[PDB]
Amino acid sequence: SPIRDVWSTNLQQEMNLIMSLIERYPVVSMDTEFPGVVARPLGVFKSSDDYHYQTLRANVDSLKIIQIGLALSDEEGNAPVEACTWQFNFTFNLQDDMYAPESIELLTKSGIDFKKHQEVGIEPADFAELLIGSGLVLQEEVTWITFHSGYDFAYLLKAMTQIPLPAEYEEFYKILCIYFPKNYDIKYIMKSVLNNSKGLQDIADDLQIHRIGPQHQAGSDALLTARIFFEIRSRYFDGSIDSRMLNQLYGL
Ligand SMILES: [Mg+2]
Ligand SMILES: [Mn+2]
Repeated sequence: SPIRDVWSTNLQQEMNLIMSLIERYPVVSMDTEFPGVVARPLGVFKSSDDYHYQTLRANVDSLKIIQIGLALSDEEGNAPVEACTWQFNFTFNLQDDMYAPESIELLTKSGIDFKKHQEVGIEPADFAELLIGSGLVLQEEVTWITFHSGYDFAYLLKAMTQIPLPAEYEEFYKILCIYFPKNYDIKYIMKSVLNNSKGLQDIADDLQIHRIGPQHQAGSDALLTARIFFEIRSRYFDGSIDSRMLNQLYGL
């Protein structure tokens, strides 16, 4: 299987395998899945970036993460033969937890098993602790890759710090750059730079990238993200991503 699914029962084993690989495959692609958006930040804000930060901060703080996908690559885009992508399935309770009914239905139709998440779902606290020690974060050897990544990284900071997210955005970014000193936001590149508005799969399609796995699942999406990035890096940047785009976050 190209996607290695991770639950509370094999978390430890799976992280070990990733720690064994991270030095040879130091480009980490990520996607997340949460229970949608359930509320908007009231009032008027310092800017539009500040409206966005508070929308994100409000949502991350209160809504539990459901899946995180991590796809490893080396500096020229090769996946480990061991796994194209990992999919960490976190703990989640349908009657007890908060969420948009629509997101849940979408996820269910997407292949999710909310029964198994309630049972053997992973605790974000445990995963985050392993992540901090993994060599994936806090290391500039490792590049992180994501699509629209305030949310992806907020959910991470959330679990690693174990405290509520920063009040002002400029702090959120200071911390971000601590744990992920070297990262590319694909949305920022496709949009802010190449003036392409299209979303992940649309971009995936115009490039004819074969999707491995179901849509709307973190593992398969993180993989798609990886492949998109490398296709983009060769097609339009001739092999080298302009590093003026390093650490640039779309909409912040
Ligand atoms: Mg997604
Ligand atoms: Mn995403």
